[PDB]
Amino acid sequence: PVTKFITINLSKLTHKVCYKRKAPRAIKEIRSIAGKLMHTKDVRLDVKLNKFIWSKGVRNPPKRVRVKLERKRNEKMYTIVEHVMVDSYKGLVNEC
Amino acid sequence: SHRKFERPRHGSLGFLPRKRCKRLRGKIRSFPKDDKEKPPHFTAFMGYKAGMTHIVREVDKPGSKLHKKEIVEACTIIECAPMVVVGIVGYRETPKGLRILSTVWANHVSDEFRRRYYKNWYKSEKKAFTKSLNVPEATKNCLLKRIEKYCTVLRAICHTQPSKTPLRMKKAHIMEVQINGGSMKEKLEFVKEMLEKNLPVSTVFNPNEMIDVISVTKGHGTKGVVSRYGVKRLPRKTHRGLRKVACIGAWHPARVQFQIPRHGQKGYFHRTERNKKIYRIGLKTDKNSASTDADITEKKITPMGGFPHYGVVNEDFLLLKGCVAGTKKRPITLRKNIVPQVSRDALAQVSLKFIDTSSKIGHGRFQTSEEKVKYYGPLK
RNA sequence: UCUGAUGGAGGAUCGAGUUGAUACUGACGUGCAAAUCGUUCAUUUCAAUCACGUUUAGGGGCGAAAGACUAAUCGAAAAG
RNA sequence: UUGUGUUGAAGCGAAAUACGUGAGUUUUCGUGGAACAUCUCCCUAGUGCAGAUCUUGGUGGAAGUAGCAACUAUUCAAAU
RNA sequence: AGCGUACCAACAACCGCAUCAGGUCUCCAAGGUUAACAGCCUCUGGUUAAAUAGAAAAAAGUAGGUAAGGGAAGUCGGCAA
RNA sequence: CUUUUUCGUGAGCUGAGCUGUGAGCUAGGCAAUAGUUCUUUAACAACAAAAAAGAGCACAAACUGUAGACGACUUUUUUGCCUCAGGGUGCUGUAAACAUGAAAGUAAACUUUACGAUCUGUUGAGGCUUAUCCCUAGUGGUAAAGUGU
Repeated sequence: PVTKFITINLSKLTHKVCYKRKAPRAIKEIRSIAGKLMHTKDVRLDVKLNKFIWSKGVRNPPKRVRVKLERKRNEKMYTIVEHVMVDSYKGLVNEC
Repeated sequence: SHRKFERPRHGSLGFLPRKRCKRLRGKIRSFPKDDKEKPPHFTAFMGYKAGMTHIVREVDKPGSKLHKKEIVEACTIIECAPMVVVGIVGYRETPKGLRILSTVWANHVSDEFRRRYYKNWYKSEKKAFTKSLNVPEATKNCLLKRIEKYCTVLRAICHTQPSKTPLRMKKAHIMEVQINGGSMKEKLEFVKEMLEKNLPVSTVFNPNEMIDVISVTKGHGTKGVVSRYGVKRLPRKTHRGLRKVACIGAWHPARVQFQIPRHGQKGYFHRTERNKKIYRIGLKTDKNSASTDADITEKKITPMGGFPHYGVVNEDFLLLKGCVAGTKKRPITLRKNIVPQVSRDALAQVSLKFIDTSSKIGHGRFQTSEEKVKYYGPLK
């Protein structure tokens, strides 16, 4: 049951995919990354985070996102991913 | 009937089958013929393809359109950290080929060497080479004496040290380098006195020397016949596509010949190129590895920003004229020429005038980061 | 006779739609389809296009004529 | 004419120290659950299948293969 | 007075053997750019569905792009662009 | 089998004695029997049981991308690796904002105020840079431990 503030570089994740798949591929990559990081199969992305990822249309999601992963007790462990509104992405690293 | 217009076939049949190589490591098919008169000496070495640059040299070819003028030539950098000699293997001739008599190991072998024997070293007990190395010296001397008496071809097992390179690989590449020179009495002592110490490139090779390069070409997956064999594209009107061979054989024989180009694997092929000239053997110690007497600047071989897709060359290297098969980080085996060459190019003494170390990413304008910052001046 | 306007004729022109079908001899050709799809092309005030109704029936009809069409059937339909 | 069947007929599956040269005949075991044979002699015919791009029905290898391709595009969370 | 009055009108309700990219008559007709009921984008209304999805992404196919220098030498033919 | 013995080799003992083994010497008596043959059950190798003595890896997983249609191949799994960040190296071309800043000109008051494509300064700035670029024991992490032998 832990909270982590981490940044995902979506550019290198959606670098290969086509125009029509960039935003959904970014969403899938965030889900996979959060699952691997927190060792949980049940990963829920916040609706606000989905809105932010899609805010620029399907063609280009943001290059980087700051997300907050949180483990919650109720197979039983699951993780919730929230967007963190930041002014700049420079100099900030993974926190626990 | 006969062809209306003859033209030579596509591709060489001598490199068949164009299948994937067994191993990533270049394998010497044959070593140069033994010369009894010369003193015992090593014959091959191993390095890694770091990348390439270009150099300027003054030509000394009389009666040529170039002669006194200075020429830019492409050169490949092969990082060659010293190899470690760890074993001796003796061969004897039989009507069935060469037969190993025995192999004798050194008293200590590196963990880097032992890693090569493991597929999962991290979970292993690392018990390889643990209790076969403390054998009494009497049996060692007996085995060497039998090798002296019966064997006629001697090779030294030696391995690379990838920890001295930017490679992710940790297990060492090991291979046997045949010793060519005097009698077995001299060969055995020559290898025994070096049975554990490092083997630098300068011992094996000299500057301005022609060598052969053995390596696995760059892989490309499966490729069509147009790319793989260079057949001509069919006209645009062709119904089921144009990137193919039209006729793949006459009616008879009622088979497809093996000489017909077909789709299949391209690249990742074993190749042995001859006559690559060593332009410079740069040393780890010195800071002027990439400097010439006509440049007098303080710079090393690694271009600013590092060798793309490789890293920084912090060890010994040799500047090879021309290109060599394989990608970056590919292990290249350098072999001494099968027969010594007395040609003008082989005997030429190149005078390097300038070695370029500008950035190989993008189009670099500066040779050093200091030069870049001096040019731009202060920034934010 | 010449000049400038006005005027708005024509089986006049370009061109969407409509009606077709030149070429790629493209795709497909065990098709979406027993004739389609894409691009290209022809046609648009008239010998124009469409709908419904109505007439003409088989050695007969109908034909700006191709042995065309007459219910996927035509150098003689289909059913018994 | 003279026989066999609920103490199991016809049929069917596997067979047999079986007979025949052979079409076949006869037996055993199992299954089956209601009829069957007559070679004593004869009468009668819609009476004998490997094929006919045979007819009807059933079933294969192909093969977990070809393929499930027009119409730009989906994503997050919740309910059932 | 009597009869019709629901619904589809194709996108799966019609005809094509079908929930078939085909065919099938009529009326209403917004804003911007513009000559324009063209093309492209948008508001009202409608939809986010198509006999499937995910991943990988090589050959080959198909529908396109771009190519130094030359410019039809290609080819039956400048077919296609 | 018993007696007399002669000569060679193994265990143990200290080039050397003894025991056993092999061959022989002198002397003695002691056995074979299945009805006429049905292969003369006779070799070699192996195995099973019971007694006596001595005697680790690989796959998978995650990572990599020098590889690749899928397999396969190259790697790493705690001085490593992944991640983000910092730096390098480059690519583009000077960001948003502000400025009694400029600006062809315009209009509106009793000299200033409004509009203004565009330009200038802060600004070789800002953005991007491995996903198959380079460096960093910089941050955070490095997971369940399944399968075969």
